[PDB]
Amino acid sequence: NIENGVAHIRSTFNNTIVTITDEFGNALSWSSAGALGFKGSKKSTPFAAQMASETASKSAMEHGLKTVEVTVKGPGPGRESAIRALQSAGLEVTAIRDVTPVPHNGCRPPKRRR
Amino acid sequence: THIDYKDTELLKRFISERGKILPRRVTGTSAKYQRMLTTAIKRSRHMALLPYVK
Amino acid sequence: TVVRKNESLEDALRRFKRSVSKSGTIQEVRKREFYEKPSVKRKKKSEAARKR
Amino acid sequence: AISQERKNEIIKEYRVHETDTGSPEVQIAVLTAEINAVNEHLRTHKKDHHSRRGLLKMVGRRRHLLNYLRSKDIQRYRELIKSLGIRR
Amino acid sequence: MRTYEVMYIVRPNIEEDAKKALVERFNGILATEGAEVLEAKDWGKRRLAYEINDFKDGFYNIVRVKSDNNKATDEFQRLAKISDDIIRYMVIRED
RNA sequence: CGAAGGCGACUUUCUGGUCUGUAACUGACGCUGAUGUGCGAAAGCGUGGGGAUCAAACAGGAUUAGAUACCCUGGUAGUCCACGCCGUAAACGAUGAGUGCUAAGUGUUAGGGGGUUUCCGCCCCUUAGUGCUGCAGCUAACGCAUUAAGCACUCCGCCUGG
Repeated sequence: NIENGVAHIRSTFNNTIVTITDEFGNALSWSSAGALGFKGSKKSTPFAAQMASETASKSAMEHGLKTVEVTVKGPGPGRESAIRALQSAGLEVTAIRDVTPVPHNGCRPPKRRR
Repeated sequence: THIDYKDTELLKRFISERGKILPRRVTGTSAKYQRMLTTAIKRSRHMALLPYVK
Repeated sequence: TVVRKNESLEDALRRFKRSVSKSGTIQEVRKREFYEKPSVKRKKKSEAARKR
Repeated sequence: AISQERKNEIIKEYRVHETDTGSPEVQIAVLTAEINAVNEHLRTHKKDHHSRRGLLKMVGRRRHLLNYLRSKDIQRYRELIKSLGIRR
Repeated sequence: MRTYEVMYIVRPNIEEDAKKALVERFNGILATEGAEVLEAKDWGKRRLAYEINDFKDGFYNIVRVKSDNNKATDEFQRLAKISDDIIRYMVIRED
């Protein structure tokens, strides 16, 4: 089980959740990013993806996987403070992938915020 | 002459390396030179020789 | 899609933020937030480009 | 819309003299069969409205040749009215 | 009169002859019926760039047609999704 | 590119039409354009895919001194498209359409012209244009000045206090 996997996050503008999994997704543990008492304008922190990143990473305890190769699929304030700060656990982050959804003009997008 | 969409070798120096097409301004060609090269790109990109994204 | 190894994480963070920089990926999901009308999408295509 | 050999086919059978392209009769089978082309070709595409005035604006370009056929020589106009089928 | 040059692929886990006997059904479409076919560019091992039919290879097949009718490509266009061996086509024309 | 409303992943079908060049030919075969015929943006009258997203109307939470307002979503037709239109926009280049003539420079789109050549690139003639600066003339001035509101001709239409 150990030494391989994907630290599958999707770092949104609020509540960048972290789900560690394998290289074929099975989600050994995940972490809700509001687990540090972040409720309103608070999960958009560096620290929502610093310690709640390792509230499932340091508390993995199931595979003991060490090579993580974290993957991000969205923009957020805790994005650069997620891939750095999943390695706040010190879990040898190796291969970050910017495989984000880029639709070739996918649908009809919503309205401007006045 | 016209560039076919199988001579990628004199065509891939105009493409973007991570899936897209670089423009004509930074590539240094004319407009008909770009547009007939774009048909070679398009019939390579849409028809799986060049990809869209991976 | 860019793996940064044989180094520390700082230039890897400065690769990931640069791979974000040299991309129509984060700019595209910045482009695709809301709708601009085609009476005003050419205002972006002129005031940024016809002046360049 | 019209191919080169086909106009150069009708100059063999319907010209008034040698090198007589631009004749009144040399844009009648060129006109009305290309109508009959687009009459069936826009029967396929019911919204070929720009190709519709493509042949109608040259109806008058042939009609003004029929108009020019009056004043100079009228026996050529009795000839060319009775040559093919054109009303009025 | 018009020169149609379709570009299909086959399932690339094949041999040389049963590929050719498969496109012999296509030669009955895209080389007969007054086609006067100059060449048959049926390629071998290309790599399929994305995962169509989850394959490890890709065997590109450019076959020319030449008819003033355009039966052959659109016939095998109507055949393609129905059968389970053919995947692509890309016809082209030039004059 | 399209007259205009407009036109955008493409591969193909049927085409429109643009343009250059050689200019072969008919011997002005033209322009306006009342009538008439079309298109006609969006929304609205309705059908079938539509309610995935968006979203009038409606809803919820609080803010705020004030709500359900600026904040937010859920969400109805309407949306998307095809099937009928209505005949309306700042549909404005706020300049009707065809022809002669008077300072320039400057890019750029297509075709023809080349000099060196280039390892496909430098310089330059021309056409049609796409643009940007800029005389004389102009107006009340703005600003226009070869993609005239300058100097002339022809036609239609419109106007003469609010």
